[PDB]
Order: sequence, then structure tokens, then C-alpha cells
Amino acid sequence: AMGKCSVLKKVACAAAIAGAVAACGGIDLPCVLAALKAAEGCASCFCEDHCHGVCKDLHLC
Amino acid sequence: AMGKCSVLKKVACAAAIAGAVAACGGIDLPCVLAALKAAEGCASCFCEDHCHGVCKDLHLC
Repeated sequence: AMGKCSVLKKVACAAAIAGAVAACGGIDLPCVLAALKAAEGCASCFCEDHCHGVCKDLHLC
Repeated sequence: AMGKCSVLKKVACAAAIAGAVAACGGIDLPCVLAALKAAEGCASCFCEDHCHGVCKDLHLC
């Protein structure tokens, strides 16, 4: 029902995030955030150790 | 002179760049950008080799 960027399927990070990462050099959050707010395959897989601003602002960790 | 945040007053980065660290808890960039625009005191001290995240967004390098 409700699961916009929820848990369990957050391991799908190695797909959407992997492709979004290649859109900004590789391994970024402030810049990659633009394509990070799409679908439900993010969460505490990417912005886990990266919980400073941009992504943490939307609460993904 | 006409040089806001130019390559000279780069040494003054110890105030805005080192200050933004304590402002957002730690050092990085995603959230450090906020207190980075403190008039100036930025220059080639930030965004140099760190021109990946918001550092390129707020063109400095």
C-alpha cells in the first residue's frame, strides 16, 4: 500500500542509485539527490553513512 | 576592488569553511554549503578538489 522509498527493497539502491551516481561523476549525494527522489529503491542504503544535509533533509536515514 | 570570494582571500576559509563544520555537526559539503556563503572567505580553499557536490552548484571552481 504505502511504501515510497521504504525498507526491505531499499537494497535496490545498486540499480537506481547506481545509475544516478553515474550522472554526477560517481559517489555524490548533493548532486545525485536530484535523481534520488525517484521510485522506491533508496532509503538507508545510500544516505546511511551520508546523513549530513541534502538527503537527510528528506529523511532517508 | 571587484573580487568577492576570489583567489587571494582564500586564506580566510578558516572562518567560513572551518566554521560551517561545527554549524552542521561535521565536515563534508552537502550541508556545509549553507554557512559557506558568509559574504566570502571561500575561494580555492573549497570546491578545489572537492568540486563534486553542491560546491560546483554554487560555482567556485
